[PDB]
Amino acid sequence: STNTTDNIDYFDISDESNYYLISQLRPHFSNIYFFDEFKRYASYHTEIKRYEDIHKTKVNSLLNEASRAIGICNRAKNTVKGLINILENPQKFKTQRESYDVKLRQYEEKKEAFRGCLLNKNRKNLDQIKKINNEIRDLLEKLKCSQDCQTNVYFDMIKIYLVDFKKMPYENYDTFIKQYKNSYLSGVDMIRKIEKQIDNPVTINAIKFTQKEMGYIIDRFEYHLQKVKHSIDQVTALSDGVKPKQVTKNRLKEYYFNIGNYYSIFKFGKDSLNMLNKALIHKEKIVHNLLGELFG
Amino acid sequence: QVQLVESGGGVVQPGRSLRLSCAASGFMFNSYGMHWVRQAPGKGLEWMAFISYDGSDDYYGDSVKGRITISRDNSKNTLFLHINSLRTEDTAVYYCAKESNYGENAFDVWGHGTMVTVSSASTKGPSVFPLAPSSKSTSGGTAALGCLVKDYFPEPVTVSWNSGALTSGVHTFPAVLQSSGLYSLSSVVTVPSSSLGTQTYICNVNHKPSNTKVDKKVEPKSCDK
Amino acid sequence: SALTQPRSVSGSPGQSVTISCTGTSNDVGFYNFVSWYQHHPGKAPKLMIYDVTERPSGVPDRFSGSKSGNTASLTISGLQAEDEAEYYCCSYAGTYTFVFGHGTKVTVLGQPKANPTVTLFPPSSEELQANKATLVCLISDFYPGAVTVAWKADSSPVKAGVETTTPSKQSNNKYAASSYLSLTPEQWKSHRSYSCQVTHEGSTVEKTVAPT
Repeated sequence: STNTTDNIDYFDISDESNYYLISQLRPHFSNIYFFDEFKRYASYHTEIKRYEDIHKTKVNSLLNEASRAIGICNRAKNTVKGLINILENPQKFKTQRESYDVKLRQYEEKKEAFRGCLLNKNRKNLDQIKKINNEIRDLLEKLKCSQDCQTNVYFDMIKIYLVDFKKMPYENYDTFIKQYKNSYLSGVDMIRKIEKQIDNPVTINAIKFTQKEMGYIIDRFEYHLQKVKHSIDQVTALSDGVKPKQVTKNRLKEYYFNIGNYYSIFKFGKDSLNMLNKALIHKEKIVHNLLGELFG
Repeated sequence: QVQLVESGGGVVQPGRSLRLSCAASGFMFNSYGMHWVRQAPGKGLEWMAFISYDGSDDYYGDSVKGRITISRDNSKNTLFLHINSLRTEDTAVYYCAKESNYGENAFDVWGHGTMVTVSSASTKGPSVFPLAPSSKSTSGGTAALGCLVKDYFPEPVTVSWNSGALTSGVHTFPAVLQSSGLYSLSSVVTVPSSSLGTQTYICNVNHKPSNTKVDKKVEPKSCDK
Repeated sequence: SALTQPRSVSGSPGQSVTISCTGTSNDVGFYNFVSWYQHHPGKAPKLMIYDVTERPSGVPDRFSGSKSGNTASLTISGLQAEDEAEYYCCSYAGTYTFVFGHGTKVTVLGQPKANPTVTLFPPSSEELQANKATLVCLISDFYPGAVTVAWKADSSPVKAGVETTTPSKQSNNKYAASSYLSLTPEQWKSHRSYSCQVTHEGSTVEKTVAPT
């Protein structure tokens, strides 16, 4: 059966000064998805054809520099993965001699070292997000329009986005995390009360460590879900609200950045939610095998 | 109990399109990226394409970019591969592969593969040419002769020597598929060199798909050209 | 794009081997994402090492993975009969792309090594009368079963019209292979000589036939 964690992609970290969210999965930064989105915008305008060069050079290099940086933390990833496997598995934990409190402190120490690595290696890469943003603003300046900028491309991307929004199963995600968090908090309370009568500390501790990680992943799931829900709601409102045939060149610049930001967050969250949903499914099978070991 | 089953292979005509299938089971298919890998008959593994968990993103290798399309149907747990216009170099085994549980930078489960054979040839019986023993073919007390079975379709062909009388030193090679789309193979026997003038060696070529039975005597090279 | 692997490595049961995999500064050297796959005849390829050094569950400790610069390595300690298979390295190539290596055949030696015997046949008089010309170069009795065949026409290499079969086991557990060079009769007569070049276990042997 399932008793070991094989994937620890769920850990993430955010920047302290500019607050970029870093995922262990490509494209690691949601802003890359925005640069991907600007390719679709740029293919519809004669003036900004030069962005195909910018994306193929600056954007994709940043992507590959980001994946390389994440790879620099594979060692710190395996080090914290080894502690997870030890703390979650009673049979594996009994093979060593340190207390559960000692190894839990090492886990916290190695978890932050790995999370800190993901940020420390990407600091130079994160500095590129700003300069690519401004480079896209100046690129949108070369539009020949002034007060006559047609919004056909703007609302055409919105119509496509409403189709792509329906492909992600939001209702299924919401129903899952509600029943999951419900069951999770019950087992946490059940473990707290049967703990005093059963003299099996190792298995209970293995259950409590799994519940600790489950709590972390539940938080990441809930964070991205309502972020997904927000970008879906805002872009939907844009489809329902006013539909001007033309705007100024600066309103259109804000337009593309706004829907590009909302859509980049939606697919970044969609990437994370698919990963996190696999982590919660996995941790639940582990905690179930542990409960069967405890009661049985 | 994770299983990947490729499908859609076989004999396909050049210049036409082909769609391969990959039936997945034993894991949550809609949650993983998928890859198409192919292996040429004499070459190594070649990475072709990747598609994301929900099928919204597809990427390709430089050697196949613009020639193929990877796609999936997450409601039927199936991965698809579309080759636009088949070439001779598409003759290969195409492997379906699942993104690995430990991370997105490896693949932990592969299928057994399915064979794609590209040829425009009708059924055709082979031409049998003798590989005669000579000075360049003789070393010490051994001599090498054989028959060359060329330009047939489809596989297989059976080769015996003197109606099964010869066995020792006989090696019939696997068939090679040529640029023409026709198979070729050769069978070789090593016999004593002094016995070449007192013995007659014959291959018995049978290509039943064409109802073919050819006997070719293999005599030593007399004189010089 | 291609990662370069040794064609053949070998060792007796119980000792070590090392498969190198040389890449570029854009794949092996740029990421810590090199993979290693084991492949047996008619079996699905099997992942043995991911992320340069890590082993999936069920892969023995004997299989080891490292990397230095643009070259990754795979070390198999204490060889067994099961370890005889083809091994392929794999590395992330950037922008959601991967690149596999040429592939290395590991053979755990059950008999002494044997260099191949090379016999080259010119086109038969029968085939030349049919306005076709095929050169047959037969490679026999070599172990371990891995060979590289080259063709040169008047001392100049020629890759067009070349087909080669993969080594097939003989009855004496040694291997045999064959390579064909298909020509027009005009090409065959317009050259002074042709040559079949057979490299096995680091040594090369040559045979020439001439239309004269």
